Amino acid sequence: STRNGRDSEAKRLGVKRFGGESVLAGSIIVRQRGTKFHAGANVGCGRDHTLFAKADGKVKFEVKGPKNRKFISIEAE
Amino acid sequence: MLQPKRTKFRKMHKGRNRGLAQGTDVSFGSFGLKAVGRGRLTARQIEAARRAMTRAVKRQGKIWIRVFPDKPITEKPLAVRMGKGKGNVEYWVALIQPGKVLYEMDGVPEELAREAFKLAAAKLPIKTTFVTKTVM
Amino acid sequence: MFTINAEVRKEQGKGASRRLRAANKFPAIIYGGKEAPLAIELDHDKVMNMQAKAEFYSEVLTIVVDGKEIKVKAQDVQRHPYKPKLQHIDFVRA
Amino acid sequence: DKKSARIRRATRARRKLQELGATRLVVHRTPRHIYAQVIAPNGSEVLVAASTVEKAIAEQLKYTGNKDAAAAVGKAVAERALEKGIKDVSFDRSGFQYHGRVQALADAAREAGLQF
Amino acid sequence: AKTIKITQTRSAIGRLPKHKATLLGLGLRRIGHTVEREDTPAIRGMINAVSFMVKVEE
RNA sequence: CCGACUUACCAACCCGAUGCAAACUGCGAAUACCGGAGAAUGUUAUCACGGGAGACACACGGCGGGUGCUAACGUCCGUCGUGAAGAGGGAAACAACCCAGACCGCCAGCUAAGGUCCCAAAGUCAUGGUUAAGUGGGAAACGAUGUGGGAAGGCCCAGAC
RNA sequence: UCCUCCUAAAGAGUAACGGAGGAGCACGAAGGUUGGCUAAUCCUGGUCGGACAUCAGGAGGUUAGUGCAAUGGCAUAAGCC
RNA sequence: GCUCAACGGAUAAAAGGUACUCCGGGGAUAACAGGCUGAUACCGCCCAAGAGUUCAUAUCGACGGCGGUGUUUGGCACCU
RNA sequence: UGCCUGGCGGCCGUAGCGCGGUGGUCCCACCUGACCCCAUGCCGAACUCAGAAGUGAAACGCCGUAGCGCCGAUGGUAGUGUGGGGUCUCCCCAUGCGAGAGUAGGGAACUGCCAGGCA
Ligand SMILES: [Mg+2]
Ligand SMILES: [Mg+2]
Ligand SMILES: [Mg+2]
Ligand SMILES: [Mg+2]
Ligand SMILES: [Mg+2]
Ligand SMILES: [Mg+2]
Ligand SMILES: [Mg+2]
Ligand SMILES: [Mg+2]
Ligand SMILES: [Mg+2]
Ligand SMILES: [Mg+2]
Ligand SMILES: [Mg+2]
Ligand SMILES: [Mg+2]
Ligand SMILES: [Mg+2]
Ligand SMILES: [Mg+2]
Ligand SMILES: [Mg+2]
Ligand SMILES: [Mg+2]
Ligand SMILES: [Mg+2]
Ligand SMILES: [Mg+2]
Ligand SMILES: [Mg+2]
Ligand SMILES: [Mg+2]
Repeated sequence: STRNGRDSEAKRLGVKRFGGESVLAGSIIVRQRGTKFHAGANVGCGRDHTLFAKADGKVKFEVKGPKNRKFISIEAE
Repeated sequence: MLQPKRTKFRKMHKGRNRGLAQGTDVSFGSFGLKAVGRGRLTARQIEAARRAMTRAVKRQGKIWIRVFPDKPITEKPLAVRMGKGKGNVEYWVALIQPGKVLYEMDGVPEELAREAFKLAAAKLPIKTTFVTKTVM
Repeated sequence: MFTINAEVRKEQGKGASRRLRAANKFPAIIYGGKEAPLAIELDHDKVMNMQAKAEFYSEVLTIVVDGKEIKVKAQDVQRHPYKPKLQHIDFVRA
Repeated sequence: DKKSARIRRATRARRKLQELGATRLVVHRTPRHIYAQVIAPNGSEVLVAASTVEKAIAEQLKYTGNKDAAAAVGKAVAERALEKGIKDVSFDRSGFQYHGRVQALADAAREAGLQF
Repeated sequence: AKTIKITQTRSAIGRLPKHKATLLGLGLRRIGHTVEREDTPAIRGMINAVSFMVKVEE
């Protein structure tokens, strides 16, 4: 009772371009909080761990790695 | 009266009670009191139904209680309007689904347990039945 | 010693098994590793009574499917949550 | 493990050259021999490899596994690589400190036309 | 190849917005309306989606 | 003094078994959403720019919930439907529930929900069972040789109740 | 007014005087880069020294750590020199 | 250069009494009564530890459970 | 062409842990010495240099082993989209999707490009 009723604005995170979509260079793919999806081929990683395209093509999600970590990669097709 | 000590969160959502129970077998003991209905069964109806059957078997035999409340149920006071915060916790209930084996006991002849479990089933809101250990 | 008659199941699923269990029959399967599993249907009242014997879970039973006899052992069982009934019996090809 | 620490010492440097897509010249060093091979950006197939275990290199060398022997194989890998048209490589380290035999392995190869 | 006849037997008053578009895809307009469509794994997927309003004399 | 004998005791960590969790997850659907291709259907149903508005008091019902007492024709959200702004038939009467969306006329026919003994249109219809209570045509724990069906069990013509 | 989790119904968003906690800063290194390193907690042995200081081996493995609340993350360390 | 923190910030600059009161509106919103609900209250029942010298049910009845009426204190704000 | 050893990957526990055995011609590891290039918030222990006396003990690779880790059916169960129904704070019917846990079982990897030794 009382001493509550506070919350913050939703940050609108999540995947913006799902698999198989054609992106242009520099377009945000996922907005993250940690690094849930790591940077694969032809994608970057901003200071918020935002994954952005680096050369236009089709997005592709992968599970490469000894630790089974999700990698987002782009094929220039 | 059964009640958790040092629980993570003081007040809990109401939630719903759908499905069939998990502990449907007599494992620790030999004869059990299996629930047939549905509905929350509080912490005083457990002790009131326990004394009734640790006394109908004198004091001999083992008795197992296979439920625990761990669910705080609040209650708004009297003459208080609605809103202005969730009410304070008053008692603890254990959600029961049809199939839960509530009590079981061992070390007694069957006809003594079948009567002791009858004097405990009269203190419980939900319907109950007498079930016996099976080979599986 | 118990010999139980059974028949193969024409259709399988959820609505095709609750349809059986409303006709006093319940499904069961026989699997033995090196052979294809055999899903069968069999009566309820004739096997719920016979399971009351403690020996049902210790000896090598016999199932008569399409004339031939299969020697099996009761591996597992599923019971109704609050009724003296059955839902499934797992038979291993002993 | 004295080798698992080294293999995880060079992982960050190794995995950047996979991301850059640049041909790398990995180096392996032992208390007796020293190897050096050129590995394509693919990372699964090699192009040029020179080492101190070959009879055509160790036969005119006093002792394999010292600075002047490293300069003998650093010269070799640079001639083979330039012969097939590879000129722009990057130097891997494999966890060895760039101070001793590896430095002379890199310095000699650098002096023979290789660019890194 | 072989055409298929679909007739609507129920109203589309309170149906979900997805079942109102499926009728538009099939081309049915009112109760008792009959249309002759081409048989196809995509057309037969329309019928299954609204297989409580339409009745097919295949 | 060391502990030297002891204790009808409490008891952490682990081991086997049994449960619970919106703020637990070594698992994990159905749907929903995003993108690509392809038929068919729809008077472009889509988007962009411009002229004119109204509206920002919503209600009930189904499903997922928070609050409440899993109380309210209570209150706050998500999605669908209806009323608002929709007449007609049904639920006796009954904005919201079920069927169904009225351009006009006809002393023409077929149906939906719901019904066919009279009020009041249509089966005092056909075959087989159940109920003796006016149950049908309000309500629980619990109690009982009411009655139909089913699988077994015990004793019994060396004679059972 | 701002931040974090749940309610929020597995894309985004989503209310109540619903359930729980925080902020109005810090840092000239606590930033850049290069080189190097791996924790908690238990066992044994040991001088003061004890259940817990420091030392040596073993298990364990990130159950530690992150300037500050919570969530996501982190070994190629985003943790420690 | 602003706890313009009432934090999209009415002024650089601001508290109260009115039962002596007044105007425009609202059953969009309270007091009375009605309405829906029945937490609470009143009435009844179920199991029976026990009291009753013996003896649970002559009379009461613990720890618990299930309902009825719409008589109380309330909840909601549908009518005025 | 086969066997063994070294480097770099694909692949990620059916691939890892434990237990037993086995390998030194070459490769590898331990190893000798340290004034020197270089380093210890002390210590050549680690890093580094100069080499070969010795060993395969430790480590590593290889072979066997299920004692763990791990993978995992078929059948049934739960849940759920759409449409109906009930004595509708919970369920049933038609139809489509269909887990989790568990059972039978599988299992101590597979593979590519180079460079050495041996046959
Ligand atoms: Mg407004
Ligand atoms: Mg509003
Ligand atoms: Mg609203
Ligand atoms: Mg309302
Ligand atoms: Mg109407
Ligand atoms: Mg009427
Ligand atoms: Mg019209
Ligand atoms: Mg008539
Ligand atoms: Mg009546
Ligand atoms: Mg969301
Ligand atoms: Mg959603
Ligand atoms: Mg920092
Ligand atoms: Mg670094
Ligand atoms: Mg840093
Ligand atoms: Mg404001
Ligand atoms: Mg203002
Ligand atoms: Mg006066
Ligand atoms: Mg006035
Ligand atoms: Mg009003
Ligand atoms: Mg209102």
